[PDB]
Amino acid sequence: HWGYGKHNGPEHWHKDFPIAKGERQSPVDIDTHTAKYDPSLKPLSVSYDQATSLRILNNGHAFNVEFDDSQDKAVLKGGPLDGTYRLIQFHFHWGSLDGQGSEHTVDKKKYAAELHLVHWNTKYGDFGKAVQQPDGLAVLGIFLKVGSAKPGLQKVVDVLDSIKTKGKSADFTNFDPRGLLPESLDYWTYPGSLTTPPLLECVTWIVLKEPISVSSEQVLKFRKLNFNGEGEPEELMVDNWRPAQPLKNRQIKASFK
Ligand SMILES: NS(=O)(=O)c1cc2ccccc2s1
Ligand SMILES: NS(=O)(=O)c1cc2ccccc2s1
Ligand SMILES: [Zn+2]
Repeated sequence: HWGYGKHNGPEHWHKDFPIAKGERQSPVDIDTHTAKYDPSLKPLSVSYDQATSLRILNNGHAFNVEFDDSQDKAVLKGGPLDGTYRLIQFHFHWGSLDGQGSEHTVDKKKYAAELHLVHWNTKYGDFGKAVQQPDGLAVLGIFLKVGSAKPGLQKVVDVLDSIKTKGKSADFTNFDPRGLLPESLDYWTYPGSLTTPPLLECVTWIVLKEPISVSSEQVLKFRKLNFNGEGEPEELMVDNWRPAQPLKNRQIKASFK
């Protein structure tokens, strides 16, 4: 299977997932000078008032906080999007060190981690059908920098010792993902892909300009998770990010001047 090790990391993924070398791969470097302000972009609409978290899962590559997406209860709209996208899960990517971990970069700067809120276009009925479409998904990306704690993150960090290893899950109800957002919803957007296999080219990326602040202690607890299963040689879950991919003349658009 693919992963983030020496032998099965991002430079290997093309051998089983040839779209790895495609025309709309993610993540990318965001060259802030080349991204054009688009005054036709709308404010993003994040409506998470009724979000229903269910469970947290260590899938062997990250942890996913899963949501009940059987009704329109946590949706993203507006911004560059046509239509309504339902939140299905969020997860992060992070580094072994604070100097690396994010997947998108900004003028080649790497943040310590990046949060992805994954949503699917309700016109396609469910997530598995949406990932077959070029406008199937909208992923809201938020950078994390190390500084002051994010109080809304702490319930996620507190549960991680219960899902240390691959395949472990834990009930995770009543979690409010609004506590993970920054103040501003200014963003960049471009067309791209899932950043892990199967690397499908189905995502409208919406990357917020303003990072959130998490504490050193918060991110250290992410780095105590394991890629391995219980009873297996410990391999710390660190450096589960794909590096920036060729932009291939796509345009990155800014919502702000
Ligand atoms: N990264 S991958 O192309 O999916 C992959 C599968 C795989 C299996 C055994 C050893 C290395 C790799 S690399
Ligand atoms: N990292 S991501 O592009 O947000 C992502 C979401 C996602 C969902 C199902 C399977 C693979 C991936 S990879
Ligand atoms: Zn991701």
